[PDB]
Amino acid sequence: QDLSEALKEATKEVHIRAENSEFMRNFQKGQVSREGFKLVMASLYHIYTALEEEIERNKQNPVYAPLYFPEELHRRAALEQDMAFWYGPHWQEAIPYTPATQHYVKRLHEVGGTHPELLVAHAYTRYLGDLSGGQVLKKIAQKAMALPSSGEGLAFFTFPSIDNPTKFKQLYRARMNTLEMTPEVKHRVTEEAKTAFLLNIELFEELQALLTE
Ligand code: HEM
Repeated sequence: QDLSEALKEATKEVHIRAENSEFMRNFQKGQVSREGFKLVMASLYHIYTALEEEIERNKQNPVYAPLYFPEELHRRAALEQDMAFWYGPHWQEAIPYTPATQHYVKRLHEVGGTHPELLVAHAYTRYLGDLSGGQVLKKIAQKAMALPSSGEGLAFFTFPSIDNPTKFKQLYRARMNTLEMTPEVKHRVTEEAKTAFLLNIELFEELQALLTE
């Protein structure tokens, strides 16, 4: 079975659970406030910073290199622009770093440092979702919070180097199917992608609790 298919199949159930997290339900209904959106985007700042450090560390390693797409995909610079927008010029010392965020970062550094054959699972889980449900969320966010079509405060959701997300995802899936693959790597990559989904779910549960507290 091709990796791209194995990953879709492995993560389709936990996807359902993630897209139905209370924080995401509320977001999809349009009940997302500046407070909640700041907390999530700050958390993503730390998450993508770690992920993309680890991508940089492993950019020439063949277990990842075919998916090395900084210009098209990487989010840290976008998130920096969003953090300055939402939190102002001293955002670096204002932004929160929640425990669930720390836990996600920790696993990212474990994977990138010790299990880099699994890094594809973490890239898959975040980037392909940003090009899918993230595009739906971006539109809801604009409407709910009165964010301008010019893009300020939603740089994260904007991919100026991708003309067509549908086509890019197809290319990405096909490239995933070029990685060197054995039954062990395939089993473990799919497992790690389920873990990646759970780390996201836990983050959303945490952020919802922080907002409700
Ligand atoms: C309200 C929240 C969300 C909605 C509405 C949403 C919606 C979607 C939709 C319609 C697709 C299919 C795209 C296609 O076939 O090209 C998709 C795929 C994906 N989503 Fe989400 N999603 C949401 C949350 C999540 C979250 C929390 C994650 C992970 C953190 C995630 C990760 C993915 C991934 C990795 C894919 C690609 C699946 C594949 O083709 O193998 N999504 N999502």
